[PDB]
Amino acid sequence: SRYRGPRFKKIRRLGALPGLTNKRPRAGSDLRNQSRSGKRSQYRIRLEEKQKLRFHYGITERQLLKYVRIARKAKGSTGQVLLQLLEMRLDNILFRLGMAPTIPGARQLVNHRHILVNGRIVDIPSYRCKPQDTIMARDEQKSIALIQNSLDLSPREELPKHLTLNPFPYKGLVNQIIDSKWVGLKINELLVVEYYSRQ
Amino acid sequence: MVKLRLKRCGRKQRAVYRIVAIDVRSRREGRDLQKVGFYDPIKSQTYLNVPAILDFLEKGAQPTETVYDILKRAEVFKEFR
Amino acid sequence: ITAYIPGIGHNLQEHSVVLVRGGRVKDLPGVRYHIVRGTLDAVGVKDRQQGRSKYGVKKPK
Amino acid sequence: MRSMQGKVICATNDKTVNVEVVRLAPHPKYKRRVRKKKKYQAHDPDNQFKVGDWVQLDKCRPISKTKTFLAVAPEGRQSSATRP
RNA sequence: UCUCAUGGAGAGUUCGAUCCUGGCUCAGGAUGAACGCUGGCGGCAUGCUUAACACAUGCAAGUCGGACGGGAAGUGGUGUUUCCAGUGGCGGACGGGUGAGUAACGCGUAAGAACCUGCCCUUGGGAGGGGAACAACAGCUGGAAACGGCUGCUAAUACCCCGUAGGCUGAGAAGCAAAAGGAGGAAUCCGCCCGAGGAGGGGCUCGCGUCUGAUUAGCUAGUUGGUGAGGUAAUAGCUUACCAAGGCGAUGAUCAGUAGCUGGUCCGAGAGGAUGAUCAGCCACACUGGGACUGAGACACGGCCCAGACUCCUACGGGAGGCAGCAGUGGGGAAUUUUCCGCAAUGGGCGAAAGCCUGACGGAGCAAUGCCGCGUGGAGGCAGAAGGCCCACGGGUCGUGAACUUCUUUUCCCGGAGAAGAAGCAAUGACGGUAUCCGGGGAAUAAGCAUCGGCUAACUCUGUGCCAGCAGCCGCGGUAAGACAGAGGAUGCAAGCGUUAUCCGGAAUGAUUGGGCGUAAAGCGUCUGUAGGUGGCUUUUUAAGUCCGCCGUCAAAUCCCAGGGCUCAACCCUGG
Ligand SMILES: [Mg+2]
Ligand SMILES: [Mg+2]
Ligand SMILES: [Mg+2]
Ligand SMILES: [Mg+2]
Ligand SMILES: [Mg+2]
Ligand SMILES: [Mg+2]
Ligand SMILES: [Mg+2]
Ligand SMILES: [Mg+2]
Ligand SMILES: [Mg+2]
Ligand SMILES: [Mg+2]
Ligand SMILES: [Mg+2]
Ligand SMILES: [Mg+2]
Ligand SMILES: [Mg+2]
Ligand SMILES: [Mg+2]
Ligand SMILES: [Mg+2]
Ligand SMILES: [Mg+2]
Ligand SMILES: [Mg+2]
Ligand SMILES: [Mg+2]
Ligand SMILES: [Mg+2]
Ligand SMILES: [Mg+2]
Ligand SMILES: [Mg+2]
Ligand SMILES: [Mg+2]
Ligand SMILES: [Mg+2]
Ligand SMILES: [Mg+2]
Ligand SMILES: [Mg+2]
Ligand SMILES: [Mg+2]
Ligand SMILES: [Mg+2]
Ligand SMILES: [Mg+2]
Ligand SMILES: [Mg+2]
Ligand SMILES: [Mg+2]
Repeated sequence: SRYRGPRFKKIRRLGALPGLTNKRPRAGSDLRNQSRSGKRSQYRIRLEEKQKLRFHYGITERQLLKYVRIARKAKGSTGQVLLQLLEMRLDNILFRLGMAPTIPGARQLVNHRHILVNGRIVDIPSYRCKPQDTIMARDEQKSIALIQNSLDLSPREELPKHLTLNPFPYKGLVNQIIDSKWVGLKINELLVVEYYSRQ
Repeated sequence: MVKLRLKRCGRKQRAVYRIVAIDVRSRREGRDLQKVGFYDPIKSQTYLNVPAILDFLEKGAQPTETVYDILKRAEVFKEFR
Repeated sequence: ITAYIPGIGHNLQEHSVVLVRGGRVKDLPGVRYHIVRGTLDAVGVKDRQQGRSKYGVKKPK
Repeated sequence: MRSMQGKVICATNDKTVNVEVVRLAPHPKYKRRVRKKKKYQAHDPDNQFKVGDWVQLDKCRPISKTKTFLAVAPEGRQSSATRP
């Protein structure tokens, strides 16, 4: 139920994924293989747009396809409502705040009981955090060090408007609902809906 | 005979009952005609609408052992007679 | 009825118990059934790695 | 509306009159109103009815096998013979 | 510039080529699933669709001694007391299981009149006086056994009569009808008899809806209708005698075949199609058939009688039994589970009470059967090397992948702590030292399956040479195979992946919505006309259809919206 594989192997072919890792590829390997690939089919273009969501969030098709049903039930902009469910995931929120260098790295912190929400432990990376929800670490120096090391050993990216940070607890807070234009990944959401038109 | 008892409906090892008036010979999950309460031991919450319950007790409805205890903690018997 | 022997090589002979499934072979008129390899008496295909579940063959180790 | 009218054909039997009832109802697949027919048996102890007459039916306790109605006069009619 | 609308995708194949028409095939989703390869945990559910085939063993309905007589045990063979074979009372018609039969008031929905109803509730009046029996028991006696036979004794909330009556019969006069006592410092509760009501439950009738076939067209004779005499809790040819000749049907009678129905489940843009597992309600059946007793209630799964088939015991004279109850065995079949714990909770029966019983139910165990959720490591990794494959022989790819360095421990191992569920002062927990929490150790315990000719995302090399073989369709292979097999690599899924089977969709391919009949399949050879369908204009009547406003109902669960609770989800709950 997890990738556990190389990531540059897909980034050469797929696109760009700041969520997975801020590192970049090295080599434009060969002009030969680019001549081998050449053009792309329309189904492939809709396919590759879907795969970007499978990596940027660390999600399965079964887990993803469930969210598609919730968006279809929700009225208006089913493509936008989809990202409202993915961006509100706990694994993304702990990442966009900057408490981990990678979303897989953040998923590990959630799994080993290092974070609590509103005074209670949460052992689910797929937890949907509502507006006005507090996110704090535990009291152990091990837990405090991992988040403290993430906020200290490298520069910090500018945060959104819908997220804050109190450096005295090293915590965060969700203000309101995201806008579709504040996604952390260049997306064409309409193509994704066109892919799941059959299902 | 009409009787005031409670049926089970919930998850395994998490009992969540509801009070209801039905015939005795009918099974536990029998056809209902008036639901007149809700109860669980874990959370210990109770709505227990009194105007419907008194309608049956006047007509000869006999509570069970625990439903008698639930109504005993309430003051319905003093207004019933 | 009559069935088809998929795969390469087989040990079946008269008075043997097989297990039949669906599927027809267009090239052979009249044949409308396939047997399962890796069953009561039909053994898996020898020296087969790719598409190994469709013939009832243990994984090498 | 409530009860069923009908024509009183085949009134030969004693203290009884066969009655033909007609109704219209839409077809469920195609939604067209079709004229269906169904017969009944009623009783007139006075024998005040004969073939060619218009009669109304009422529910009552059963008198015999298949005869479970009572013949009465019609309530709402539109004779209106030669009105201005 | 409002709002509504969250919803309809195609592709290949006839030809030398094109436009059409028309079939076949595929991409989707689902399953009571099965098989193949593989396999870490947890949560909620599910688990004989076939032989309604036959069944070893154990259990699944008992209870009251505060209804009665006797008997046994114990004690200080003395009082209290404990146990019960029998008489008597209630329950054994609920609950559980199974869909064989059933095409019709069986089911669903919506109404009715000619009825019953123990236990519960409410209410008006009563219980006076006598007698006779069968059990048990005692004696004798027949049997291999199961079970008896005879002779005598005995109690009762068991039996019988008399007396009384707000009831029954009848036009009336008149005639008839009951009861039981038990416990007790005596207030006095549990009960009994008659009568009138309430609720629930059940019986009966009716409107509407309720599969296929016309190469089944005539069917019925107690059959349709009445009277009289019957009969049922009650209406009814429910039964019978006589009389009348009606009754059903080509809008499908009758006959034949199929099938449990429904809430709902799956698919679908919708209209609608298919379907009736788990859950819930009704009906029906209980080895195959028939019949009745008992009771308020049955024509009774674990009750009785008879016949038939089968199985078991036998001392051969004669007896016993019905898992379509739980678990389990044999057999059939591709295929579906422990001969488990407990009445702690829920519910049911008996009892004044204490308490007894409850294979219902609540739990555990087996299975990846399904749905949901979390892992099988994160970060960094300069340069270079071994190794696999490919090459235009320079290199490229596998590949930041690995090695290596640090960090963490869901899970794993060790050691402690430890519930809620219990309602009822306290005690009362099958599950269970279960969930859950704390501490220590340490990347340590964990990824595979299919595909890579086009539909269809993903490619080369070697080997083979119309061979071996692939394939859902078109079709590939005959010496440079992107279609076979192997290798490397890639793509798509993921503790699952694929194959097969079944239903829907795609399929506008039965075209109400939504097709066509000049030549592609399709206008009777033609005309007259019955039933049937439709029908010019104008003014009125009625309000059946139709439209609007209110009332009742279509259970709950499920679906839809909102809210809440399990660390999230599935899922559970509240409200609408
Ligand atoms: Mg999963
Ligand atoms: Mg051609
Ligand atoms: Mg069966
Ligand atoms: Mg008593
Ligand atoms: Mg006894
Ligand atoms: Mg009784
Ligand atoms: Mg008398
Ligand atoms: Mg008859
Ligand atoms: Mg008559
Ligand atoms: Mg059947
Ligand atoms: Mg359609
Ligand atoms: Mg049998
Ligand atoms: Mg019985
Ligand atoms: Mg039995
Ligand atoms: Mg069984
Ligand atoms: Mg119990
Ligand atoms: Mg109980
Ligand atoms: Mg027992
Ligand atoms: Mg399997
Ligand atoms: Mg790594
Ligand atoms: Mg392609
Ligand atoms: Mg193949
Ligand atoms: Mg070659
Ligand atoms: Mg190949
Ligand atoms: Mg169609
Ligand atoms: Mg056509
Ligand atoms: Mg022609
Ligand atoms: Mg033609
Ligand atoms: Mg004509
Ligand atoms: Mg409902």
